[PDB]
Amino acid sequence: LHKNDIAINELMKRYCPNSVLVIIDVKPKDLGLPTEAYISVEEVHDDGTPTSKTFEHVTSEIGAEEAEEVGVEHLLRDIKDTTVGTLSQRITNQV
Amino acid sequence: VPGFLQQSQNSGPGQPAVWHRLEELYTKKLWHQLTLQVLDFVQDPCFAQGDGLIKLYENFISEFEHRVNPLSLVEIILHVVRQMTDPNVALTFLEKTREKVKSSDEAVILCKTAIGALKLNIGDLQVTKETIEDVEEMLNNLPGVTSVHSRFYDLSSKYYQTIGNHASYYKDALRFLGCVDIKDLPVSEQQERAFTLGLAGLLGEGVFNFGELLMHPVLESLRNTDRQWLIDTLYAFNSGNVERFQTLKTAWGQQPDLAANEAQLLRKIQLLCLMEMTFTRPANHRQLTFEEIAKSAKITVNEVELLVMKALSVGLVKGSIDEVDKRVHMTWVQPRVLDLQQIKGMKDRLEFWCTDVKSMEMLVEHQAHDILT
Amino acid sequence: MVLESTMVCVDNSEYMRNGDFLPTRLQAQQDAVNIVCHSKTRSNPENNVGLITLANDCEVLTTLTPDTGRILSKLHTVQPKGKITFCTGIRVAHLALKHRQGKNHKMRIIAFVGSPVEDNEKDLVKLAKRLKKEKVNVDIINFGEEEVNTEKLTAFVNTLNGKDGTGSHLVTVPPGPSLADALISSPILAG
Repeated sequence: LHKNDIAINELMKRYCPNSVLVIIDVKPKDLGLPTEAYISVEEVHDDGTPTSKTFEHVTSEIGAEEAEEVGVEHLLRDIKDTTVGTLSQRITNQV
Repeated sequence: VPGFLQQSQNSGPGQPAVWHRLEELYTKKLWHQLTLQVLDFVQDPCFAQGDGLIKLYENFISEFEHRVNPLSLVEIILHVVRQMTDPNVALTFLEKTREKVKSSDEAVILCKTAIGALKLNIGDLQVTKETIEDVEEMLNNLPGVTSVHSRFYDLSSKYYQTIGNHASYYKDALRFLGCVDIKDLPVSEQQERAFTLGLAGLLGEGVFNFGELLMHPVLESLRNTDRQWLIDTLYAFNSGNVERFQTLKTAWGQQPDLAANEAQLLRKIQLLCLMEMTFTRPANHRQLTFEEIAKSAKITVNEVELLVMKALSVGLVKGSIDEVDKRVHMTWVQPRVLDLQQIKGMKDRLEFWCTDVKSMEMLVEHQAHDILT
Repeated sequence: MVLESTMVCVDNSEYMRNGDFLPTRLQAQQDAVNIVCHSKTRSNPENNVGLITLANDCEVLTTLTPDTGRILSKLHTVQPKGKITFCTGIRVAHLALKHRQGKNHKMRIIAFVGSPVEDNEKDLVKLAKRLKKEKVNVDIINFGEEEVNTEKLTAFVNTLNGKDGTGSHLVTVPPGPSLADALISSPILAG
C-alpha cells in the first residue's frame, strides 16, 4: 500500500459502512499466502495525535464452494503428491 | 450606518489610511478582505476604544454578511469581551451569537468555548462538568481545526483547576502538546508551561516517567532553560532509584504540593524500583528474594508484600509469591524504550534466534527431503 | 455537431462567498453553467459534460455525462469555502478526460477563477508545454477578484498556445457588478 491508498476507502465509506480492501499479488513470487486484507480503524495515540486512521489486517484464506470445487479441481490436473495421511502435511512442514 | 462608520472613522493621524480603506470595504461588497480587515482593526493593539462602538456596526456587518465563517467572530469577540469584561451584558450577547449562527463549520464549539471564556470570570464548578462534556462529542470527524482543541483544552485545564482531579491535565496536555509544535508565542509562556506540565503530570496517578515526554523534542529548549533540578529529578524517576538526595532536592525546590503528595510519590517509586530490578537482570534466572527489594526500596520486611501486591493490583507485574524464602517470582517485565545497547541486543539476539531456526530447519528439510521428493 | 467533451470547473472558492456580483456569485456562475451546458448541448448532443472543483480537493462530483440533471443537483449546496487550487487542477481535469472513451473528442475545459491563486510561473509553464504535448484547449472564464488585473493567467494562456494555437482563451473578470448574461455575452459568441 502506498500513501494514496486511504482515499479510496475514504471515498467509498459512504457505500459500505466497513469498506474492506483486498491486497493481492498478480506476480506469484510470493512464497507466502496471497490475498491480504486490511480494514481501517482508529487507535488515537498517547502522544496526542488527533486521529490516526490506520488500516489493520484481518486474516484471510481461500474458501470453498461446491461448483467452484468442480471448476478449480478440474482446472488443475497438475500435481497431487498428497495421498492424504502422514505425508499430506510434510510439504507444508517444510513450508 | 455609513455615517455611523464616518463618525468613528475619524480616529487620528495616519491610521485614517486604512480607515479610508474601511469606507470603501463595504461599498465593493467584499466580505473576506473585509473579514481580514476587521481582523486587522481588532487585532490592532491599542486600548481599542472603538470596538465597543463599532460592535453595532459589526451587527450591521452580520446583517448582510450572511456567509462568512464565525472564526472571525471569535477573532473579534476575544477583543470585544476583553473590552467589555462584563459578565452580565456579554452572556446575553453570547447567547445571541449562539443562536444566530448556523453555518456548515462547527460554531457550537466556539460558542461553548465562549461559555468557557466567560467562565474564566466565575463559575469554575457550576456547569463545567456538564458543558465541557458536549464539546468533544461535537469535536468529531475533523479534529484538524486545532483551534477547537486549543480552546477546549484551555477550559479543560480550567477543569483541572477543579482541585479534585489530577490525571486530566496530564491526559489532555499530551493532546494539546501533540497538536502544537511551536507554541507561536513569546517563548516565556513555554518555560512555565512545560514546568507546570512537569509538576502536575508528575503528580499524576498512573504516569511515573513515561519517558516519551522526557524525550519530547520540542520542550528540549525548555529542559535546557527550566531550572534543571526538575529535569534531573525526572531522570531520577526514569532511573527509578529511591535515591534520597535528588528526591529531597525536589523537596528543596518544589515546596507546595510535594509534602501533600510526598508519601504518594515515594510509594510510587517504591513500586517503580521493581519494574527496573526485573529489567536489569536478563530475565532468565530472575526469581527475586526479599533482600534486594528491601535494599533498593529501603522499606522493612512486612511492607514488601504490600509493595508487590500493590503492583499486582495495578498490573505492572505479572508474577507470584512464595514466602518460605520470601521469593517473589517474576514472569513479567515492562516494555521499555529502545536504547542503543538495546538496539544492538535486539539485532544480535534476533539474529541468534534466526540462524538457529534456519540451521535446524535446513537439517529437517534435507534429512526428510528425498521422501517428499 | 462538433466533437469535444466540455469539462466545466466550478468555483467554490472562499472568495466567491460575497455578493459583489448580482445576488450571489454562486448563483450567477450556476446560471453560467446552465447556459454553457445548454449551449454545448445544442452545439452537440454527442458530447458530454462532467464537473470538477478547485476546493480543498478537486473532487469529481459528476462523471462526464450528457444529461444535466446531476449538474442541476450538484450546483446546489456546493460549500463555497476553501483555498483555490489550479496547478493540479489542470492535471486532475486532464486525467479525468483521459478517462474518457472517445479520444477523438476534444479535451475542451472551462475554468472559473474567482480568487487569488498562489501558482508558480515555472509550474504553469511546465503545464503550458505539457498541454502543448497533450492537445488540449482551455478557455478560462475569470470571476470575482484576484491580484487585480489578474496575473499568471495572462502568462499561462500566452505561454499555452503560441505559434498557431488559436484554441485557448482567457475571459478575464470585469470588475463591475454586472449581469451574468453580460459576462457571458462575449463567450457565448466565441472564445
